[PDB]
Amino acid sequence: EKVEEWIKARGLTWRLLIMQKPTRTVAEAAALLGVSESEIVKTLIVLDNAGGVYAVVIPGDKRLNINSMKELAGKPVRLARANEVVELTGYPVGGVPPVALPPNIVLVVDRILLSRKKVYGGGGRENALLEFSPRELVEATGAVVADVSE
Repeated sequence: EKVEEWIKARGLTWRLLIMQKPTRTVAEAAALLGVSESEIVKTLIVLDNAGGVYAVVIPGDKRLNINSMKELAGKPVRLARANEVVELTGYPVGGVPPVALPPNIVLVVDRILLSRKKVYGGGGRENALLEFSPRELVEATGAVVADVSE
């Protein structure tokens, strides 16, 4: 609901696609949509050691470059554990969206995604994928573009 309401409020053309059964891996999501893993993006929650929380969107075929986030944050960082992801965002582990998150969370988008017109991220539920444009996401949120994947 929150993700759909967010899209409508910004007047964007993004859509929620529904998987009959939730996917368990990035490979499965890419295959079912007929795209590549790099087009299935994950919203990773990252925590610094002073209460800071970040949502970092990266290609599905990469992993977070921790050192890069430490440099961006300017403080020691780590990945939020699964229970922390749910607690701090209000969304399920496999459905964390890149928008409509609590306002304290800082959004970071990996620049390798910017040339892609369409990607599929967390839709707010384990079985929903958000079809969106990385550039539109950045423009709408003021997100920080960085090199945070490896």
